[PDB]
Amino acid sequence: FREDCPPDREELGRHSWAVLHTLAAYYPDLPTPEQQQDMAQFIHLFSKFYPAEECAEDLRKRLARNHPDTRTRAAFTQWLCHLHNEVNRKLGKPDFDCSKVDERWRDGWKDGSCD
Amino acid sequence: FREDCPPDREELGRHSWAVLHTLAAYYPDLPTPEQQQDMAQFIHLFSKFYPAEECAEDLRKRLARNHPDTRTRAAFTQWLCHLHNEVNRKLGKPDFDCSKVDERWRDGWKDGSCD
Ligand SMILES: Cc1cc2nc3c(=O)[nH]c(=O)nc-3n(C[C@H](O)[C@H](O)[C@H](O)COP(=O)(O)OP(=O)(O)OC[C@H]3O[C@@H](n4cnc5c(N)ncnc54)[C@H](O)[C@@H]3O)c2cc1C
Ligand SMILES: Cc1cc2nc3c(=O)[nH]c(=O)nc-3n(C[C@H](O)[C@H](O)[C@H](O)COP(=O)(O)OP(=O)(O)OC[C@H]3O[C@@H](n4cnc5c(N)ncnc54)[C@H](O)[C@@H]3O)c2cc1C
Ligand code: NA
Ligand code: NA
Repeated sequence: FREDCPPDREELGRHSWAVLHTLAAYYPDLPTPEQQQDMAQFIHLFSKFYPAEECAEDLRKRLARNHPDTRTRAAFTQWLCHLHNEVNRKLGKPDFDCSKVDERWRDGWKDGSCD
Repeated sequence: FREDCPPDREELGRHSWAVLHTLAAYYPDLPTPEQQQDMAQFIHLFSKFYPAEECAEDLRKRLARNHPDTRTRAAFTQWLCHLHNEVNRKLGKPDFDCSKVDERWRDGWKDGSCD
């Protein structure tokens, strides 16, 4: 009932993916070498500080197995979608369809249901 | 009505402050020099990538005037609260009472209304 309270593991995850997917959606289609490096470092630093040491450590192992592809907006948005799907799978959640990431996180559904 | 849609400026801000205030709340009381540097860089990289170039640029100017104090959890949580209050003030919102940051973003209100 109270709005207004510290977020739990789930509520923080939901905020975090919204922040992550949204930053990804507006990342350049042709980023400079510096921007590519800055985004890889950003994702790295995010995994260092994400609290709940059960979620961050799993995440750092996952990122060690699978480095952020920050080459282009296309590559980075799909990479992040596939990353997020590994966590969905681990938690018994269904795969999100990565072809929809632009509609979900930038443009809105092509049927206009976000209008 | 649809849940489920790309976040607007306001919804993204609300997610972003929740992510920022929550990362701050669990930052060490005695962070290593490396962690202090990693958090300052984290905040910097966040302002580089925050989308909507009207909000990010204002933010980068604000951070140029006012460097993240990442010395301790106490210092960093209060600094971030004061940062957020500058944005509240700019938008005609009232000041949030920074003594409440722990209750709001870590522990819950001492009256137990988050229980
Ligand atoms: C980096 C990270 C690591 C985490 N690790 C763990 C963990 O180890 N264990 C744990 O219990 N929880 C972890 N969480 C929390 C967890 O992933 C969820 O956020 C939480 O369980 C709530 O799930 P949900 O059903 O609300 O949807 P979420 O998984 O929060 O997703 C939010 C929304 O994003 C959209 N979406 C779903 N998948 C994708 C995708 N692949 N690409 C783009 N958009 C998508 C859907 O619209 C969905 O409603 C983590 C969260 C973060 C951001
Ligand atoms: C880095 C950043 C920069 C932004 N810059 C702009 C901008 O230039 N122009 C613009 O129109 N919008 C900007 N926004 C969006 C804006 O700050 C708000 O997020 C949005 O207007 C929604 O406001 P709100 O009333 O939902 O509460 P928000 O400001 O989103 O706050 C969310 C919650 O945090 C708590 N809170 C409020 N203040 C503090 C505090 N000082 N310390 C700790 N907790 C607090 C309150 O419980 C509040 O309900 C920015 C957001 C981010 C994160
Ligand atoms: Na998930
Ligand atoms: Na604000």
